Amino acid sequence: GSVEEIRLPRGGPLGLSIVGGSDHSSHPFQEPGVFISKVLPRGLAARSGLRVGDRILAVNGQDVRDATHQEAVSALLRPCLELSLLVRRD
Amino acid sequence: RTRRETQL
Ligand code: NA
Repeated sequence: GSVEEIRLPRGGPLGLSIVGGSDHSSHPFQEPGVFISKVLPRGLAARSGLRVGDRILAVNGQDVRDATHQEAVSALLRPCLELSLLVRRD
Repeated sequence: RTRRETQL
């Protein structure tokens, strides 16, 4: 498998899509956790190395393994210069 | 469950 920390520079859009949470279904993948369902090709996420499939373990150091969808969204939009995402791949 | 995708 693999684990990677991705640093995304940042207000405007991330160019990713998430599914999952402790409260919703990961319809594309009953796997628990928040998952990147989609990556805008040539978007911020895409370029920065993010990949469809990646499970989001943590946003700017906040454990979101067990996060709800809304909590993961909240954390992904908190204002910041550097958005740091720890993900698992494969 | 309910699927739910958020584009960001
Ligand atoms: Na805070």
